[PDB]
Amino acid sequence: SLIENLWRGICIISASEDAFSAGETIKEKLKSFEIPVVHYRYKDAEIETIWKCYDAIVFVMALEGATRIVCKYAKSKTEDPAIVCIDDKINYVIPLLGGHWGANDIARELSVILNSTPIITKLSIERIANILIAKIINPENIVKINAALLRDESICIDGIDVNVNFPENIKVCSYIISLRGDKEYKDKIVVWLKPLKISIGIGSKKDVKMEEIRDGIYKVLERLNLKRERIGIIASIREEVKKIADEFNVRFRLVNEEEINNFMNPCLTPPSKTKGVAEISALIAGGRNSKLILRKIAISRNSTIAVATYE
Amino acid sequence: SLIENLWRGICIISASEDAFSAGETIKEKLKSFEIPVVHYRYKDAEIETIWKCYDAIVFVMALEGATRIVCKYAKEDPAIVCIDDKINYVIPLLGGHWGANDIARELSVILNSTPIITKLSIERIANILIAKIINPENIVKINAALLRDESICIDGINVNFPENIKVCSYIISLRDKEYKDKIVVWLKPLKISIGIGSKKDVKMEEIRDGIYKVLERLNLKRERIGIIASIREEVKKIADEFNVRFRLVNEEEINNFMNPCLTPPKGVAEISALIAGGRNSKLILRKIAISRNSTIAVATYEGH
Repeated sequence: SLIENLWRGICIISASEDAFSAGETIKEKLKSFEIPVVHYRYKDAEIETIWKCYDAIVFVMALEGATRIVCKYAKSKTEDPAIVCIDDKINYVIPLLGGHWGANDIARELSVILNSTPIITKLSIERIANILIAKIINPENIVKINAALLRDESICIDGIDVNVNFPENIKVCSYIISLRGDKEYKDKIVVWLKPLKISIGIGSKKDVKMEEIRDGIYKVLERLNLKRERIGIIASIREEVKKIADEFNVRFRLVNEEEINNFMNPCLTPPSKTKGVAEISALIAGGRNSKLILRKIAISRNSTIAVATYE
Repeated sequence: SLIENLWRGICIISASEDAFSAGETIKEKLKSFEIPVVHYRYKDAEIETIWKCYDAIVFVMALEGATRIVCKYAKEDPAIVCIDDKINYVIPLLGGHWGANDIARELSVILNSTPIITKLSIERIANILIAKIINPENIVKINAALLRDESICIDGINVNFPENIKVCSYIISLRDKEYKDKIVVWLKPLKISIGIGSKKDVKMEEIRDGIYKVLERLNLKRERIGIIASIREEVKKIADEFNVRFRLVNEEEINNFMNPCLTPPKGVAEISALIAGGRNSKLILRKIAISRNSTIAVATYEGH
């Protein structure tokens, strides 16, 4: 479900007291389905930065105020988060932005999770790249491929090696999105994607629960549609997790506190008002320019997991 | 109802074909209730001007389109509502304050649709009372009061006005009198210019009641009629019955006349009322049918 594919998570922003309480309810229900989720009071919210760090935003407030905020920031049809508005009784789920790339499905799925009513009234290469966890290497053909994506034309994605569930035009053509290195397509228009490897960060209590951690890593590969081979590094503050890295036959990075205490990235999950090791290990192990791919998820009370790019 | 009190009418603006088809269906329903209504295509629409000319705007399109538009223009704003091209929902987008919620509810009844629900200005109350504000230095504070939802008095008036309005520390006066320790905005009630569009064989009778039905609608009695105007000289017989001045308007005057708030294509009722209303007349009641032979419109009487 599209809602589980929101790997950098959903940000809920409320602006009153009733809203705040709706937003907590919505938040607890998302956690249930392992959807990464952060709730901000609008007082604490830097929307400008939130807009670039989550895959979706739920405003819990009167529609009128949500549109105000949306209009300040809606700039990129190809890159904006999907936006929905939910009243403070959770009567409705109204998509406000991104009906072209998935908001209507998010609204529908969200209203199932919440037992609410959805009020309904395509893709880019950027979004397909993010989904495939890949880097665009010749963006000079991005303009053309987007135009065709809208027209729901037949595009081909070459050199996939998982099964991924794309709309029907995508055939797995005049337009090729290719992850293959060693093929060439006469008479086609091609965007080459470089598949990126991933850096997995583990946060653990001193009593490393190996099995938990190992199943969590598999859960994460299933979630992201990835083979073992895509892992470039595993990272933790607990040396024991190195044993986990050996099983996967990948490098391990032991991350120390000076390193954690001295690290900043605007996208990080904030501390529970009610630390931060998974996300931060992942990012530091990922290298310079590493970007968060999967916002911290629980495996259980002593274990968290997060994924960033391995640069 | 609220929607019967949008005297300047409702502008329906659609962007696509199936949308337009929908706009026509809503248009015809609003005609049934004597709600002045005009339908423009997004291409034809000069939203800028429309925005100053109508009491509400109904966008028939996806929410995402309406809000894009609404965001360009939201600057004395019309109630805005968004209706999907199947008329499943009526969604207020703007004016949630000045009544956009009741409009959507009442619009959704009329249209068997479902309304999606999620204070005054002095300017607004003057328009309601068809009256002019004479001491605009007290606009700012009386508005901030209105917004603080304080109770405000209106003196020299019945009109359906929230519960705060008592007919206080704040006074709106239509008397001529004085108020010590009160904050006061004075209103001078205007008289009206009534314009009649008629076919050559004036059907007198249907013209007579249209005027009465207009006076109810505006919460006025005759004393408020400054003048009646038509291109048909026989309407003068009706002006005498009210004992008010008649103004016979000729076709040159009609051809010379321009005003951006006119109902689009002829146009006799509105143009007559404005012409007879005087320099700077403003439209109050947008053109309404009485039959296919007869129409009426109302503007402010700025004459002697």
